[PDB]
Amino acid sequence: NTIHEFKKSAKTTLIKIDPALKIKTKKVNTADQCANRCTRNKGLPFTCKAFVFDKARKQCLWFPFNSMSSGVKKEFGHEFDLYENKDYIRNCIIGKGRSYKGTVSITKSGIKCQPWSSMIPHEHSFLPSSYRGKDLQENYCRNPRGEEGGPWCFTSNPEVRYEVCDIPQCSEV
Amino acid sequence: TIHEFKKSAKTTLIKIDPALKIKTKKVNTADQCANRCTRNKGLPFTCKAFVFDKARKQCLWFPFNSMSSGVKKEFGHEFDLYENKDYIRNCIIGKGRSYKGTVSITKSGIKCQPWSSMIPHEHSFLPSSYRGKDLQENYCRNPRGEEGGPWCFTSNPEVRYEVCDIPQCSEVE
Ligand SMILES: O=S(=O)(O)CCN1CCN(CCS(=O)(=O)O)CC1
Repeated sequence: NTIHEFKKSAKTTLIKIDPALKIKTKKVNTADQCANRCTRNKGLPFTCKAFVFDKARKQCLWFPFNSMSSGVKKEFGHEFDLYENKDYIRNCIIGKGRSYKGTVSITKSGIKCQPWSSMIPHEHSFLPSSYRGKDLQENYCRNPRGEEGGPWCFTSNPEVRYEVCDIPQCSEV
Repeated sequence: TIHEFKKSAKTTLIKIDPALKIKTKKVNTADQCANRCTRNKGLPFTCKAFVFDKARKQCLWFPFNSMSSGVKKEFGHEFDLYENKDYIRNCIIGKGRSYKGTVSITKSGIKCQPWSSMIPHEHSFLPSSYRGKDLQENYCRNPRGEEGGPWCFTSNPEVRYEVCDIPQCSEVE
């Protein structure tokens, strides 16, 4: 059961503008079944980078792309959950990590990040709705304003309002 | 939980900068170290790797891994090193000579053949012949820095070798 290993985006599927891109689909019972097949990459004629479970039609849709790939866009739908393979979500930072979309959620000193959508312990104005494009989801380390310190988060320790996270640069010689 | 880690058998790490934090604890199994590192519970840093001492049943948790500047990868028969996949670069620089991630599927979805196996395909890309290149398991690798990036011998007898689909670090914003 590998489903917990993916980055989940609720109420979301992906559509390919480029008709060339390939998809595979199958009627299934549960989302973990899609996860298993993606992780194993069994019986797919491509590298699985993401999948969607359609809870209304009970289908898996496996993709050789994710939400950040060229030629694909997100689509809203209550019936869909998107699961993106973390092996295809860049896990290092470019520049100050404005564009970081990885799932690290602990600060440099080991403190669990507070969720962006929560005002507890720390009341703040970094609401996801104020920062579209910046992926202020769950409690992920992010740098929505492109500040010199790199990705950071509000902290679950009431005594520490915010702290930077310790995410490595992709390339710095 | 232990599967979220890349395992290097018979290996440990040693710091050269004595300001790097470490935490140790006598435990029962390596699985218990993985759990504590995943939960990041009671560690005053971001856990990026751990070593299990099988002879002492001790966990050593680290805020570094083998690619961190100033740590020494060392042989030791009683040690196994486990590195958190979130901290092993999952994109390629240049042609990907330095790629050390755990992707093991080709671009057309085929499971890689182990570098140690000669079945279905016989070859001279042995670990011993390529020290430092991490030709372990069936990981996509680029030991000679060839054009298409990391690749592998394929488990399909019809396809000797094929590149994998590891993204360039420059592919996304
Ligand atoms: O806490 S407040 O809501 O008042 C202000 C939010 N805030 C401004 C100061 N920084 C430093 C950037 S970084 O060093 O963390 O990258 C991010 C956190």
